[PDB]
Amino acid sequence: KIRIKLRGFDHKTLDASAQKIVEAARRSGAQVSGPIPLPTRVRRFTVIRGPFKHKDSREHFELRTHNRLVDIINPNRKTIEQLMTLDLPTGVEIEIKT
Amino acid sequence: PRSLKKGVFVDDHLLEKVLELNAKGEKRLIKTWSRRSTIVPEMVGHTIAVYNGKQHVPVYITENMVGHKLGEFAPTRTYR
Amino acid sequence: ARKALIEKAKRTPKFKVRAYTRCVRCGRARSVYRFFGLCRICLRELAHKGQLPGVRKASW
Amino acid sequence: ARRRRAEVRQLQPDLVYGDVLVTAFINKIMRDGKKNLAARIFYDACKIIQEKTGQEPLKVFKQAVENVKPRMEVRSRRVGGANYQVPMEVSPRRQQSLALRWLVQAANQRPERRAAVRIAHELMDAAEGKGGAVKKKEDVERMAEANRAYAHYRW
Amino acid sequence: GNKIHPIGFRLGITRDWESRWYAGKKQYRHLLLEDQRIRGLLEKELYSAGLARVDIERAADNVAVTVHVAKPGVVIGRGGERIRVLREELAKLTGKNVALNVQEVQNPNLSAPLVAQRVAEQIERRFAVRRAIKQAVQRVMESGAKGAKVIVSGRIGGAEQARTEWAAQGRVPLHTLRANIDYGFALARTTYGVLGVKAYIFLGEV
Amino acid sequence: EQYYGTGRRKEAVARVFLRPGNGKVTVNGQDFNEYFQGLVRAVAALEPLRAVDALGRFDAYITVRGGGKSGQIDAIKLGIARALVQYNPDYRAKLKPLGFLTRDARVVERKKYGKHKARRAPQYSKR
Amino acid sequence: GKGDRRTRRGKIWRGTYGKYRPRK
RNA sequence: CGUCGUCAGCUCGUGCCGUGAGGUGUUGGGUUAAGUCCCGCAACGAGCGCAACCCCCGCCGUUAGUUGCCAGCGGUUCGGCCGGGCACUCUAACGGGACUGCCCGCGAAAGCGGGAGGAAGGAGGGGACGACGUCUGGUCAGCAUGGCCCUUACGGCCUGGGCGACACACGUGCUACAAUGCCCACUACAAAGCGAUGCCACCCGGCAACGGGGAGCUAAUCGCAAAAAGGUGGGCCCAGUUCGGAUUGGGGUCUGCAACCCGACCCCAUGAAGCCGGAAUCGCUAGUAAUCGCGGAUCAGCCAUGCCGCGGUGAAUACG
Ligand SMILES: [K+]
Ligand SMILES: [K+]
Ligand SMILES: [K+]
Ligand SMILES: [K+]
Ligand SMILES: [K+]
Ligand SMILES: [K+]
Ligand SMILES: [Mg+2]
Ligand SMILES: [Mg+2]
Ligand SMILES: [Mg+2]
Ligand SMILES: [Mg+2]
Ligand SMILES: [Mg+2]
Ligand SMILES: [Mg+2]
Ligand SMILES: [Mg+2]
Ligand SMILES: [Mg+2]
Ligand SMILES: [Mg+2]
Ligand SMILES: [Mg+2]
Ligand SMILES: [Mg+2]
Ligand SMILES: [Mg+2]
Ligand SMILES: [Mg+2]
Ligand SMILES: [Mg+2]
Ligand SMILES: [Mg+2]
Ligand SMILES: [Mg+2]
Ligand SMILES: [Mg+2]
Ligand SMILES: [Mg+2]
Ligand SMILES: [Mg+2]
Ligand SMILES: [Mg+2]
Ligand SMILES: [Mg+2]
Ligand SMILES: [Mg+2]
Ligand SMILES: [Mg+2]
Ligand SMILES: [Mg+2]
Ligand SMILES: [Mg+2]
Ligand SMILES: [Mg+2]
Ligand SMILES: [Mg+2]
Ligand SMILES: [Mg+2]
Ligand SMILES: [Mg+2]
Ligand SMILES: [Mg+2]
Ligand SMILES: [Mg+2]
Ligand SMILES: [Zn+2]
Repeated sequence: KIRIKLRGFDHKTLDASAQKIVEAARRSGAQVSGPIPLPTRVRRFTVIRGPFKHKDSREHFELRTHNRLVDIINPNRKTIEQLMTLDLPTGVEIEIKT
Repeated sequence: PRSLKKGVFVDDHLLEKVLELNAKGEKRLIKTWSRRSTIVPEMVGHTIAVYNGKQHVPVYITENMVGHKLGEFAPTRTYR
Repeated sequence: ARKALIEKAKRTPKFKVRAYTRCVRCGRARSVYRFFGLCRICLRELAHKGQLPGVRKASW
Repeated sequence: ARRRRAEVRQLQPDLVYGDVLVTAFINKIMRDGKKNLAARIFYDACKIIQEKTGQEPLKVFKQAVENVKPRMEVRSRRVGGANYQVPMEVSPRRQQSLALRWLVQAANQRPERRAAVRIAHELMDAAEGKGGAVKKKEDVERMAEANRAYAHYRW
Repeated sequence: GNKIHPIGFRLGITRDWESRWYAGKKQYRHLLLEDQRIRGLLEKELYSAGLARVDIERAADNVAVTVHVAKPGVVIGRGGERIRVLREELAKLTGKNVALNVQEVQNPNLSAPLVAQRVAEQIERRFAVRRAIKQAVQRVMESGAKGAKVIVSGRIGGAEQARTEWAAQGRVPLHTLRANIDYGFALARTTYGVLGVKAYIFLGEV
Repeated sequence: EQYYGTGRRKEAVARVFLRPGNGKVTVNGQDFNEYFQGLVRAVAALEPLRAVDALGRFDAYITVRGGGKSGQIDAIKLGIARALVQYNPDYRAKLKPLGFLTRDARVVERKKYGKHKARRAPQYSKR
Repeated sequence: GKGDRRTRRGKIWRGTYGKYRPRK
């Protein structure tokens, strides 16, 4: 039972490298709570296109933070093997507890 | 409906300068750039020249003036 | 952004209040977003260049 | 409407009399989109048409709408020199739109202190040939026919 | 006076970001000012090498920095001393202490950032604007590409009246998302003023 | 035994479980006329039944969350219509005309810039 | 209405709380 | 970057016509939201543009269960509270589906009218996207840059004032003039967002602003939080009023070194004009207008009634 949370800006750099920390746990541990979605935290920036006046133009910019869960029931010491240090995501950050 | 709180403010440039003029007399004239300082008892009688952003105005101080800020007697804008 | 004014960077402003933000890239005072340190203009330019990670053109 | 012919909207029949015409009137009474408050009003007033009349409110309502419908109205049209008020038939749909718009209008001109009363009395007074609305309808009809001299501007 | 930056308009598809590292509302503005100071001194040095781009990746106190150039033998130095003083600028700047790489460009004539940088230099040396442009397009259009286009601003030839010279071939469907159109803007500080140079290269569709 | 059709409207989701019985409808616990009432509209949500001629045959446990009551009133119009389909599918041939099966796509249009409310544009003088 | 500082709507609109619009 | 203008356009290559500028093509008939497509044609094709490829919203399926449910069984301080389970809602990722395919009619064709099936048709609804060019358009006070000018000052630091001045005039808006209303109480349905010297549960003092204490929260797990209009009950009874909250007096809270000039906020008192606005004039074609409240950016605080967003309720009318 290890709480897992995967955050990122890319919906593939997570959704994908979130199965590596599941398959590499399907055969070395429990069944895992699979990969759990979780709502996104979209931060918007609305700015004026032109550098001077013309305040009715704007153009929008969002920076959405996607989230993932997982959760490996049964703190399998045999799963900690495949995992530990074997992945490929560069634009990701992990937060995990027991 | 004015306010300040529980710790009335006054700039110490004169807070003590003024009280010192009491330690040995009263003196004549004063020059401040703190129109933001409240007026307190020990100032009455004195004559302070507050700056109106351009000059130092001779502001005589009376009992019925305590509590007010000095700026309130040194008008900044010149009109008609 | 006059130079003698980019003096802002002063951990010693004398009074936390006088501590105003400026554009990290241009010195622009107004419209300086906090999540980027950039101003409203720079933010759009760079986002266009792709240098602002995650930052994308939002439409809905 | 430059391109099409603009089809007409269909309205969900009344949640009571199961009549569309009623909903139309309800919407004219509506204001700021408060359709609930709007609906109430027509209903309370709808009740007040009884215990004042042994007749069904709907029959009263539907016949008021009828006496307020204008069969002729005068429309403008410049013909070199100025504008000539040209009389002409009123389409079956505008008649209805006008009739209802007028009722709510006259109704709200009444002195009765509360809404439902006003719609109620205007409904009634209208049903028997009198009231603000019918007046309007007759001023209009009188306008047309008072300009028979410009009838040859058909259109 | 319109048109979305062809890159920014595609960041989602047929085009990935330069700096691709994650951060939080407290780090982000910091891990950013950095990349800028990076590309900052990075670009004022590797100029002659001809840098068509500068990627960046992070995981924690680690930074990729896959510098894309066409003349690597300029970032290497005498057998390999350049890359030394350089990775010295890295740690002395970003105390994060991180790697560094180099990626050669397979034909610096399919990377607008250069095609444009080229014309810019030619212009800065008093070349013939309408000719350079005319050629550059031909060069780009010659080594592959399904279309291309170059655009120089005004003061063309120290002219007192600013103008704008054209030139473009093949296709350059700026309105198509699945375009994949590299874009590069080259400046051009000259004696009389400044000239902007944009370059568009259409490298296949889907 | 049981029947269940979802149903949505203007961002409102309604769970509608029809179960043979009297016909007393529940909504988030409260009685039908307890979650509504005061809303001349409501009565329409149960129109699906009236059409097929149900009412006296089905009871109904309903869940409702998201948006506003008149919206919910409509999502429920689908539940009681979709669930009423699982029961007898020969009913679809009676709700098609009435359109109770049609989801209402009509939704709030995005607030655009330069404008005050998506379409309502600011006013100008020109003098 | 929304302009009356001493009313419910007055406080809602002005986004504040107080005697006339208690924080529950 | 604004602008005609999301307008249906602007061109090219070769051929053909013309001494030539140029023309044909791009004209014409049909059709379309469209130089959209069809047919015709000394033209045959092509580029920029239109459309499509992207995002959101409608229906469905797959994959996944610290968010949902007696759907379903058992416990219940009867709160999804606990066991429990992922059917449902939902969350976010992939994919399905609409093409005039499908049926009758008109048609040379494109396509037009109508129906059936379907959650949805015929561009389903809303965005991103805006050609060759125009206006010596806007910005050298965002930034960049040629020339020009100042270099004990046209540079620099600071304290204070000013940008907040007021006989007047205009624009954009806010709140209204009220009974389809205002007030008080009670009771109910939302979406999108933000939160570490941050949002602040709950508790105590205060009429209150707020102060003291303090749980939880790296935040589908806690907080901002109340949604408001609505529903129910009571009050007011047509009055410049229980309409309307300007102005002014007094007391006080709070941020900040400091609120005179010049902050917001609470409470008492005051309680203005305004009875729906001349000539004239603006927006909007559907979930739109109208109406109701909610969040955020900037930010110590705030002069936001502004701006960029969210959802509730929900019209009229378009002959032409
Ligand atoms: K306008
Ligand atoms: K109002
Ligand atoms: K034609
Ligand atoms: K569409
Ligand atoms: K010009
Ligand atoms: K009026
Ligand atoms: Mg400068
Ligand atoms: Mg400040
Ligand atoms: Mg700033
Ligand atoms: Mg020279
Ligand atoms: Mg709205
Ligand atoms: Mg009042
Ligand atoms: Mg009030
Ligand atoms: Mg404009
Ligand atoms: Mg168009
Ligand atoms: Mg010839
Ligand atoms: Mg030609
Ligand atoms: Mg030709
Ligand atoms: Mg021609
Ligand atoms: Mg022609
Ligand atoms: Mg075309
Ligand atoms: Mg499904
Ligand atoms: Mg056909
Ligand atoms: Mg035929
Ligand atoms: Mg397009
Ligand atoms: Mg000019
Ligand atoms: Mg000018
Ligand atoms: Mg000003
Ligand atoms: Mg005005
Ligand atoms: Mg208390
Ligand atoms: Mg009452
Ligand atoms: Mg009053
Ligand atoms: Mg009155
Ligand atoms: Mg207007
Ligand atoms: Mg703020
Ligand atoms: Mg103010
Ligand atoms: Mg607000
Ligand atoms: Zn800047």
